[PDB]
Amino acid sequence: MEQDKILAHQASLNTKPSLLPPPVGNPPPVISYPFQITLASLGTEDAADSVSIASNSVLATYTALYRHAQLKHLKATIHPTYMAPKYPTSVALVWVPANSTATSTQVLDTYGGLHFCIGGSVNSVKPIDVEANLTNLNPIIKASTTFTDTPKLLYYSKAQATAPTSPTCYLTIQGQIELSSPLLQASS
Amino acid sequence: NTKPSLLPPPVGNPPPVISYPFQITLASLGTEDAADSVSIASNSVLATYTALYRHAQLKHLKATIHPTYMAPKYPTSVALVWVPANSTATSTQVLDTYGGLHFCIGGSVNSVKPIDVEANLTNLNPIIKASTTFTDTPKLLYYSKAQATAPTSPTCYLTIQGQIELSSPLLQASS
Amino acid sequence: MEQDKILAHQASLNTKPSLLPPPVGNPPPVISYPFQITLASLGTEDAADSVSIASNSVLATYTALYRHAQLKHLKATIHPTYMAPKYPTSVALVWVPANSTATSTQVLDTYGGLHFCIGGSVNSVKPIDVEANLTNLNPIIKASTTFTDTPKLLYYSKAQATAPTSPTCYLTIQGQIELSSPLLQASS
Amino acid sequence: MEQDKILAHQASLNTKPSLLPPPVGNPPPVISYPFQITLASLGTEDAADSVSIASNSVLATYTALYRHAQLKHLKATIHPTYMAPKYPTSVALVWVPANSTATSTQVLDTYGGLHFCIGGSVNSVKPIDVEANLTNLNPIIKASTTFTDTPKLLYYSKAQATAPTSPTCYLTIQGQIELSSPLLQASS
Amino acid sequence: ALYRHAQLKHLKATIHPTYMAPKYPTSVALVWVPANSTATSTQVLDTYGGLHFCIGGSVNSVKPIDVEANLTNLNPIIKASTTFTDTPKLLYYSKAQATAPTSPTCYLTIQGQIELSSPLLQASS
RNA sequence: UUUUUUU
RNA sequence: UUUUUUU
RNA sequence: UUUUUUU
RNA sequence: UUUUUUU
Repeated sequence: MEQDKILAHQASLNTKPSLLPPPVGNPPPVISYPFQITLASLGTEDAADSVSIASNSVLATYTALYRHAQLKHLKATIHPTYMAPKYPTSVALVWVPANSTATSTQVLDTYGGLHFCIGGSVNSVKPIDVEANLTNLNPIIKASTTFTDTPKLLYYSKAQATAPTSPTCYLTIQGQIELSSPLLQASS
Repeated sequence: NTKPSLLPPPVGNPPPVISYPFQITLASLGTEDAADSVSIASNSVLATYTALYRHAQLKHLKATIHPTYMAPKYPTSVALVWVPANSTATSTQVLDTYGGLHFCIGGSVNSVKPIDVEANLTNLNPIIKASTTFTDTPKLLYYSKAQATAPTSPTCYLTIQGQIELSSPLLQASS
Repeated sequence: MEQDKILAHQASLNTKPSLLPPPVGNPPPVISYPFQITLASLGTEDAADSVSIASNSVLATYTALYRHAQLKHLKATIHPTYMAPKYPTSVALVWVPANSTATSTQVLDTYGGLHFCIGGSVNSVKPIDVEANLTNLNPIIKASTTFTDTPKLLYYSKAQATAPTSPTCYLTIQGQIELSSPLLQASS
Repeated sequence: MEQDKILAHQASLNTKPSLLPPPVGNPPPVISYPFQITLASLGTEDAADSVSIASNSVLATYTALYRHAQLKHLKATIHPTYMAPKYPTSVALVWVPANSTATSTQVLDTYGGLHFCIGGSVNSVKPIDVEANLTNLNPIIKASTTFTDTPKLLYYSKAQATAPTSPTCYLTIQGQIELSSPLLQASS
Repeated sequence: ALYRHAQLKHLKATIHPTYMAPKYPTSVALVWVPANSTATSTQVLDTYGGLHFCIGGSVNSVKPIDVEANLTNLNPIIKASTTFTDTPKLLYYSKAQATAPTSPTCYLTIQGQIELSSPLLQASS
């Protein structure tokens, strides 16, 4: 009962993959820094964008001094303004890993995508919070290694045809970022 | 300082894992000389299966040479070796690489049985998709020399087969 | 007693980040190899460059054979020549992580940056060393992935208006690199 | 801390899916019947086909008298003939569930696909068996219910340009089928 | 600016010579004193720890000259809930050649490490 | 096969 | 609210 | 909501 | 071989 296959063996050796060795040399001191950044003023014209938290100019002014930066908490917030009652505005948003191929115009076609109606007399003008789940999305936005699954926020907003001249709401992100390992930069 | 980067602790239950099988024909050999290098992690076919997930790891992986009805009359040489993708060895240096194999397919007795060459996934990085990009994933180098007066049909086929473990859905749109 | 905010929940699922599986078997042996590489001949004309240690052609001839390379010690040295005393040369240098945005003209605005006067009369003594602090720079220049903060050397040099035809000094780097896990290469 | 969603409930009732109730009325007698069917005579011209075991005319002459038919064992066999030594022939085949979209020309692009070289002086003219895995493929080719994953055999064969006039090999399938539950048919 | 508490861990002044120092020797004198000291730049040598150097001229091109600040004689806390009177103050005096160069003969810098804590709310604009 | 990796 | 301070 | 399924 | 009989 012979088999119809010949097995050829490629000689092996002891060679393995590797990353970063352990700290055991005094785990570096970590500081936590708070932030609130206004990403957009909506309601005067349609708008749509994708914000990669790890590439954000403003947040980068804090992480530029360190080699490691990890989000402790993160959320987006929509704050209705004095123009929301008379000019209802649509705002849709969803949080996805940065390597997702989803675009701002496909929020409702993405699992978890939300769409809100801001303003409208009968409506409520209470602000809305949408937390980013840092157990699904990778919170390490800066490290020795480059990660591809950090938080990316997608948002779309539709304004009234006959729009106001002042925004109906502000979209901001807020959280705290753990910083460590000074990265030598110039002071000039 | 000295704080490069590791991961935060797995919160709860680890995500479910599924295995998807595959077999791909890389080349039809014996009608003309051939030589190529195939980086598994960059393969178009595999990419369609991993596109929906965040983590993809090879479970088993091997190359197989399948002699055809033209091998008996047209002996063909096939050489191949598995190396990490960052190796700079080229397809024409298989026998100058530790573990490189060169086979004679057809013409002589017993030379028409198919041949398997497993990739050692403890010597090559099996993770082809994760939170970061790796540089040492499997790369197959192959070289083939055909008879001067070659046939019009291939003397053998080179395929690779295995299974990929997929996990952690990557949010995408339905559109 | 009533809060002024609305919480919206983005539907979640079990999806986590990931890297390398646990290390299986015996770890491979490590060896340290000493080296000294000449990076530049200075003094015949103004010069300024930035050298990324991880992508240096010469050092790569040592790391080409392995998968993991880690610096144990690393320093830069300025060796003066017999032409330095007649043609004093300014040489300034600093070590920074590769992802630092500092430039050769900002050495003195960067921690650890030094500006020297080579020759002129003096500064012919036991060549000047400028050690790299491996706790502020990632010493691993080769592994399963590429790192962003490996050593980068910045240097700036000003030569005399009426310059010599032979260099007034040489800039080299010296150190020891730990190598492990052979990488299959051809022996041709 | 109010939520931004209203939950509406659709009234339910006790309604469930269902199939076939248990036997408890005397499990029907089962008989096992053997078969060997020649599917093709290869080597005189290229050939390619897909054979759905549940639709096979010949096997159906046995199952036509019953309501339930289940394969106990099943395999394909290639038997080289007196013309194989001088006329090497290629035969490729693979077993897949009937609902697979794979076609006869894609055997080697399907997990498990095999390709053999039959004949050739230096070769062997020993017959070859390729068992169908009845734990992966659904063995019930006939029942009260129609199943979509029963065994389907795909095969491709390439013959010599200057071919023989008699086949170089025969492809057959053989096994045993468990039959039960007489299905009333006419005897005329 | 981003924090409420700042304390110096190490602090020093350094004089880095340039290629012009050897042809144009420069006198440089410096001393560290608490901010509430009444000493002036012309009294460096009459103050404890004050040093007067000759930069270039031929020599003094070696590994830049450091002058460490003693944090037990100077208050290292430069930022807290209140303002302090004795934080570090650096005094320096320099005499150049009568016929001076058009490029500097040396640079004076300060280097150190500062301990920061208690974030201070600032705008991110 | 140009077999000494998986402790 | 743009909620992770009061051990 | 036009809530009486998940024993 | 087209191997599932000899409990």
